Amino acid sequence: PKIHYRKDYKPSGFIINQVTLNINIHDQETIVRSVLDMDISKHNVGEDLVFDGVGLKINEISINNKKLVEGEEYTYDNEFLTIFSKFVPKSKFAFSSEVIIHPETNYALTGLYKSKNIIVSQCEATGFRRITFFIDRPDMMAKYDVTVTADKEKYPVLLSNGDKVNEFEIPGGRHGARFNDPPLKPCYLFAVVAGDLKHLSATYITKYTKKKVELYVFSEEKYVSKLQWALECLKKSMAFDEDYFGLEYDLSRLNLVAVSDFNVGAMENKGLNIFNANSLLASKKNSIDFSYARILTVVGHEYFHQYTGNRVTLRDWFQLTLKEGLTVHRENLFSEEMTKTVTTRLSHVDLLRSVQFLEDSSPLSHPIRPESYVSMENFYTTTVYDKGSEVMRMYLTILGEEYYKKGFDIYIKKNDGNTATCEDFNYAMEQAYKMKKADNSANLNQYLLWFSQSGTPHVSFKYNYDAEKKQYSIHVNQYTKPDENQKEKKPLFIPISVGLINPENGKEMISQTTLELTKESDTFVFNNIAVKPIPSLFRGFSAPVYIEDQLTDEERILLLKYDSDAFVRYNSCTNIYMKQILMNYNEFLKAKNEKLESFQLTPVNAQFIDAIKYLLEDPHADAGFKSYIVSLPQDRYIINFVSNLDTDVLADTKEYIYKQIGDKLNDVYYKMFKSLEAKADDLTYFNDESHVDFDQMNMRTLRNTLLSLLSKAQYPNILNEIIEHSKSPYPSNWLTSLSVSAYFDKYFELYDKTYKLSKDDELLLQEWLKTVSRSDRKDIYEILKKLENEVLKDSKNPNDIRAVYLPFTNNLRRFHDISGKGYKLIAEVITKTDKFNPMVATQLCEPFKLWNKLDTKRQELMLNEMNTMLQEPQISNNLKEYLLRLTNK
Ligand SMILES: CC(C)(O)C(=O)N[C@@H](C(=O)NO)c1ccc(-c2cc(F)c(F)c(F)c2)cc1
Ligand SMILES: [Mg+2]
Ligand SMILES: [Mg+2]
Ligand SMILES: [Mg+2]
Ligand SMILES: [Mg+2]
Ligand SMILES: [Mg+2]
Ligand SMILES: [Zn+2]
Repeated sequence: PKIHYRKDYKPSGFIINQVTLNINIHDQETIVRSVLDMDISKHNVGEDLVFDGVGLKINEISINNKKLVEGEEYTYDNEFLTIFSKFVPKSKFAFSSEVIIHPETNYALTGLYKSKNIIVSQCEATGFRRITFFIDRPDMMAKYDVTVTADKEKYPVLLSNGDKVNEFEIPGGRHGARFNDPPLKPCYLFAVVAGDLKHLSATYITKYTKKKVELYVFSEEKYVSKLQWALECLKKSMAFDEDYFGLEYDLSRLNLVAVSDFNVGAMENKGLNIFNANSLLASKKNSIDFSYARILTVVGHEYFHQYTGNRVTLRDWFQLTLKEGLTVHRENLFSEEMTKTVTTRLSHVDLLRSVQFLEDSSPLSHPIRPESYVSMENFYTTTVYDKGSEVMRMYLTILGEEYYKKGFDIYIKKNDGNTATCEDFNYAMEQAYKMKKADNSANLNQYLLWFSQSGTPHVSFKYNYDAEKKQYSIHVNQYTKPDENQKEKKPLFIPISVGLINPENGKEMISQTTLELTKESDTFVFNNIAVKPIPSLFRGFSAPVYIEDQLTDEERILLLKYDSDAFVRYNSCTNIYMKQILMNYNEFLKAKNEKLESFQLTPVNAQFIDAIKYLLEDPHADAGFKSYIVSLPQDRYIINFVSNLDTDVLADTKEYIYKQIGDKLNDVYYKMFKSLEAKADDLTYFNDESHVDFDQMNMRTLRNTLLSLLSKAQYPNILNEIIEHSKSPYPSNWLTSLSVSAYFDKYFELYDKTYKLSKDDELLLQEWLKTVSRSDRKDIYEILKKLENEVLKDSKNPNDIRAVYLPFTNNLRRFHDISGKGYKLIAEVITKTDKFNPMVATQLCEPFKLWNKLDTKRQELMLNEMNTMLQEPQISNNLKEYLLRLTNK
């Protein structure tokens, strides 16, 4: 297995200037003819001409219209086409080929494939070589002239990149369309779509050049009524890039296409963005509330790539975070501005500190710019995306909005139309840094360590107040644990957004301040501080670190009630919960280990419970924020703080804490559940697919969170409310009614009721599957077998497989059954899926990422299943390399 190394980058000895394709789709095969107009580069040293080409059936290959002969002049091993150098011209030449591929049976969903009745491509990262021969790497920029032909009745809509410059009829009921795309692009941005697509369209007029842009959103005919929100989101995305960054769309048309079978969320092919249907299609009758934020962020994300990824592209794949981290950051700015809810930023932090922090303390830990790879299909990680986004966001925190925008424009103007590297972005930010500091000696050299250093920094604090001097000191320390990528970890440039809260009146004591920690430790002193403050640390979550605030629970309660920053309030609550969890966990663990017949548990802090009540009863407080404060931290956040975590003991710990708080607040919860109904479930705009109210959706989140707490608590007669909830028109509500009925004898009645409501919409049925999968049922293993036999069957749709199994793996008590039967079940699914879709098989490995953090018995059980999977003779390259890294083999 070849290992590619970042330091080994070298430009190709060849140039591809023009790609001319004819893609002829037939019933049993697709014929791809390609002419490459090529040249010899200045780096050429007379090497063989080697093309990437995977799984291609060669009809012929030619150079300058002379047919080449296998064996004497070229070899092909189903991976690399080698033309021996004595037959390679020494000046401009044409290479041509005709190959046969088979999209109908391409169940790995890479290259050219068939999703239901739509022919569709997915070429990032190295999938273009599955369509035709190429030097398949993003620095090989070329012009593209693409003709597609197909049966007209089956495939009336034909799409590719660029302008449609001809449409024509063909004998035998066929037709063709020619697309010319003159701007240079890398081959991973090529795309083609053919199908019986229906659409919605609009015209957007750009802000400055006043150019008309045609916007088209496409789906199969059955779901065309679910396209309107995506179209609205596209218009919003275009306006945000104009308003915040001054950036306008450059092309005459932008197409968005939904397909049912897709490995990820969506893909930014130039002018032809292709989406998992679950990230483009929604309607209020057939989608849960989460769909609306998902579509907004994914449409936005693919649109923002037109600059950060498409117009400025990548020199090589080790620069992936340059487009993905930066585009996620742009997506998050956009989403925060559109939703106008503090929970948007909180949701991103919550994902980072659970899923990404787990990755970064796992054997899979890597920097956002790795040093090596074997499989590109495994490279697309929450580290590269979400830690990358936080590294991109930290520049905005350091520079402020005005100077950030200045540096960003420098990046765009200098690199537009070219490949780029992470250093090009740091350089642009550094220019803005020198301007902000008014110091041409200032630099961001240390900042580059965010790209090369793996692991999560730990930042800890000590404080001093001198009441006579009115002098306050914050002593800060940073530490990153050594790992397999760096034995010695260097201090990073850590920006710490801080406030100082006056504990007597809750007011700010200083102006906005961002401490620049550049050493292993530093002391920040503040004069004229009239009273001892409570510090508000890492406001907005200003660096991707473990925060150790060294605050008392009394101080954290004051921040939770009175601080101005949503994250610090949320984090103070998180930290209070974590202290309680660790304490009760150890108490339960000791009672288990010592086989005690009686023992004590330390109760939940009464003043903390009072503060939760205070915030819940505040009419002016935010409903989304309220739903966070009544929820314990995620299990995958908790596990970063416990060695040899016994999942049963943790489940007992959470159960005790939830019961402690509910024993005091359940009447409050019930009162709010009833009083929130009017606004949360208001039907005024139910039939307006353009009207989306994120505050109202957060009210439903709060109601459904409270109903869950009350149902688990067996609150008197709460089953009455569950049954009435099941009659709500909103799928978020009636699906919640299914999950919370798990604790009652009506569960299977609601199972059948909600199945009937879901089964005729493909995406709604997948949401139903997820709801069943995560149901807190003692008979969940029997229920999953029922799902397999009656609904899932042998579907190869990744959305179906992921819906049935991934939510269940988050069932702390049942997935981690001490028998190991949950580990066995998911391992069987991974191996089955690996036969046809290695990338999705590796996604299904997610539960195993924490294997070496569990108690020694569960470590052994997980390791056995992972070694069993590794022994499968037919294991894919993707899955083998992933499990070898994960098991430290
Ligand atoms: C899940 C998330 C982050 O929401 C998302 O959808 N991310 C997008 C994105 O980055 N869009 O811009 C994306 C697009 C394509 C791939 C990909 C697909 C393949 F078939 C490959 F073989 C491969 F190597 C990579 C991976 C992620
Ligand atoms: Mg083949
Ligand atoms: Mg505008
Ligand atoms: Mg996102
Ligand atoms: Mg289906
Ligand atoms: Mg290792
Ligand atoms: Zn992306």
